[PDB]
Amino acid sequence: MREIVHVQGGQCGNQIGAKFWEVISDEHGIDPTGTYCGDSDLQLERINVFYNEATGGRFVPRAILMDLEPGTMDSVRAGPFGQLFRPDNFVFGQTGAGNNWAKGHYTEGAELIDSVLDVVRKEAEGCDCLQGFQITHSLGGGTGSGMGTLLISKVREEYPDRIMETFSVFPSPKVSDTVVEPYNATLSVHQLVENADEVQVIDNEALYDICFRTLKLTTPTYGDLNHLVSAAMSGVTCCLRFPGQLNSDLRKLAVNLIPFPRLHFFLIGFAPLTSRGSQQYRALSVPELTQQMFDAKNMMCASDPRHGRYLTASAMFRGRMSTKEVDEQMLNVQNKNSSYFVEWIPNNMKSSVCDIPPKGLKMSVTFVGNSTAIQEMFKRVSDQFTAMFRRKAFLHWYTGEGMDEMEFTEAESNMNDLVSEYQQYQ
Amino acid sequence: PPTLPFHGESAYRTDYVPKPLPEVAKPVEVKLPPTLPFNAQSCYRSEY
Ligand SMILES: Nc1nc2c(ncn2[C@@H]2O[C@H](COP(=O)(O)OP(=O)(O)O)[C@@H](O)[C@H]2O)c(=O)[nH]1
Repeated sequence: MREIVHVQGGQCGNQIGAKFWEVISDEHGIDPTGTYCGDSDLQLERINVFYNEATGGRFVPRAILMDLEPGTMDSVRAGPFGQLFRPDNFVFGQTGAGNNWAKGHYTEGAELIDSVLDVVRKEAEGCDCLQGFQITHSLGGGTGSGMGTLLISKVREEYPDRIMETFSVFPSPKVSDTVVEPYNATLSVHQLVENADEVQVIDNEALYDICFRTLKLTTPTYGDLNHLVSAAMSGVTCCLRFPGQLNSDLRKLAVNLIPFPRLHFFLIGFAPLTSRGSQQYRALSVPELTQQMFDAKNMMCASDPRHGRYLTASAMFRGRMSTKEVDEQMLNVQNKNSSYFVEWIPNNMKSSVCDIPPKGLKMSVTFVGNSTAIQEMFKRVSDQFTAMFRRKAFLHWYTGEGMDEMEFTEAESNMNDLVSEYQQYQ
Repeated sequence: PPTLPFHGESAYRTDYVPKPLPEVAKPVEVKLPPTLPFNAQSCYRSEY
């Protein structure tokens, strides 16, 4: 009865959500030809959230593939699980957005946005009531930051009631690429503060941090760290997709995690995770998932939760478990670690229980929390932005294609006051 | 007098020959974990 429409923009966005449709497929028994194998009532009764029928029995994903190049959307199509998406929902664009935010937002992305908005209006409005939109993009390039936020602006005015959950990938600046990361990041943040209900902040360095000091991988590749993101994307909408003892919804997360509308930037994480020679050494109980869901490194953003306070927090447990432990462990972290938890909200925790655990595992859990330590991400991009800005850095591309100087100062204002608003509640 | 016959072959004429094409045939064959069979065996039949 409720549908999530996934729109993926950018090279980062298309590759992450290709893993997302791969993990949703085997959570739902979908073969990469559309056929469904394996017999279970629960794996199809709520598949309308992510798949539609095709009068051939083919379950087709709600994917609105987008990038301003015939590049990674060719590799997504040619790879495994690439025949699922409609060839119609593959809007190409041939001019190219070269890591420039104004390219996707103003001067090349404005002539293809009228087609991807037509596609998403054909595919999302043609039902009784859609639950919301799920947008996957990186705010580091030109396509995800530029075209992604342009569609975000147009969707929030056409549907100013639905939930837009955005798994944004902020530029992690300690080790990174492209020299225009602070320009593309800050020029998108001052839009995501208004017209975006939820923004889950993801940094690549934290994905390497899990891949090095939790999974003990040899060579963490882009596919492995896109798999960890798709774990969190599937885990948040678990109750929307399967029955449970304590069901939830994306609006239940929104109303229990947003004290004020501007503060909606969440730290995400997901860990019943373990190394290769330790799953047969490590147990599995609610306290053990709890202690690896607050700790330091399970966060997929490079922001230490100890360097701040939790305004509010939520926990999406999955699988067969006792309802006493899922309540008592959130109490136990609340009263033991009280410094990293605000007081003007008492009892800052939501728990919610799915009954169907993910494939292979016995129980999993995903964190989404509104920690005020997210100020150190906007500060770590602002101090790079003002460094370039004082001597008028790589800018004649941005100004030459139709941006005045006031847009950049307005970018600094709405992101400096975001840090200041997080200061008042820390 | 003889003619010193022109031995010579440019960069563009020497230093590449057609390589063999790379041998690529490997998909990601993933064995699906079977759906774990479900008894959160419900209330009516469970106690009465
Ligand atoms: N997680 C992830 N990040 C990516 C991937 N490809 C590129 N990135 C990151 O995205 C940034 C470049 O932006 P990108 O989305 O590729 O450019 P765009 O296509 O113009 O939007 C770089 O800092 C990369 O680290 C990917 O497949 N997965």
